[PDB]
Amino acid sequence: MKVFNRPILFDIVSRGSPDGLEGLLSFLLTHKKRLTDEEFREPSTGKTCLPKALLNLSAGRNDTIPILLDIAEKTGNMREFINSPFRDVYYRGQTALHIAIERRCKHYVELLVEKGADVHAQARGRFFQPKDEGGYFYFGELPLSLAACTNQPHIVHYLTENGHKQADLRRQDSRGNTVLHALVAIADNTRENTKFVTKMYDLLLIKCAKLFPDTNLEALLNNDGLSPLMMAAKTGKIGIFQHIIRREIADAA
Repeated sequence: MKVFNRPILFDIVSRGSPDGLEGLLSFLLTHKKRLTDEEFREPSTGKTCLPKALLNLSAGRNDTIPILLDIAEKTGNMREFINSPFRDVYYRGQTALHIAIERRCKHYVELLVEKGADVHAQARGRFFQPKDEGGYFYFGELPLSLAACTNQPHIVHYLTENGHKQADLRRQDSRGNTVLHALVAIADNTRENTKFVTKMYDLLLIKCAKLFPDTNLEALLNNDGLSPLMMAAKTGKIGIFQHIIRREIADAA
C-alpha cells in the first residue's frame, strides 16, 4: 500500500501532479495524520504543501490545489490547512492567501476564501536590528492591504464584495494602520506611484462610505495617533498629502 512523507508530497506538489496524490487521503486516514502535522510541514518555515503548490504554478495553475483542499476537508482539517502560517526572514504569519494575492492569482484567492481562508491574516514584519530597519516590504500586513498596495483592484473588489467572507475596509493591522495608512506607507513620490496610490485611496474611501456610511475611513487613527493625512505629512509623502488636502478643499467648496 502507498506511503507518503514530506519529500514525496513536496515533490508531487512542486511538479504539480494531481495523479501522484492518489492514495494520500486513504493514507492520512488509516495512519491518523493530517496535512498540518509537522512531518508534512517544512521545519524551516512552517509551510505546508499549499504554499508550495501556489509557489509552483504552470500556466498560472497547480492542479494539486483542489485535491489538497478536499483531502484536508475530509480529514477534518480544512481551515487549519488553509490558514497554516509560515515565516521567512521578512515576515511571520503569512498564509496561502497572501501568496495567491502576491502572485496575482484571483482564481486561487477566490477558492481559498470560499473554503475558509482568514481574510484578516497578518503577515507581520520581522526585524534584526535593535530598532526595526525596514528590510521587509511593508504593505499593511492584511490581505486587502496587500491587494491595494500591489494595485489589484479586482482582488480588492472580490475581497470586500464576495458572498462568502468579506475583508473589512476598516481593519487595522498590528501598527493600527488601515488600508489608507498602508497606501501612504508605500507611497514614494514618483509620479506613477502617486498616480495609483491616489486612485486606490479615493476608490477605497468611497467604497467605505458606501458600505459603512457611519464611518470616515481617513479619520481612523494608527498607534502613533495619526490619520493617513498626518502620517503622510510626518513621513514626507508630498504627493498623497497634497492630493488629500486638495480633495478636502474641493469637498468643502
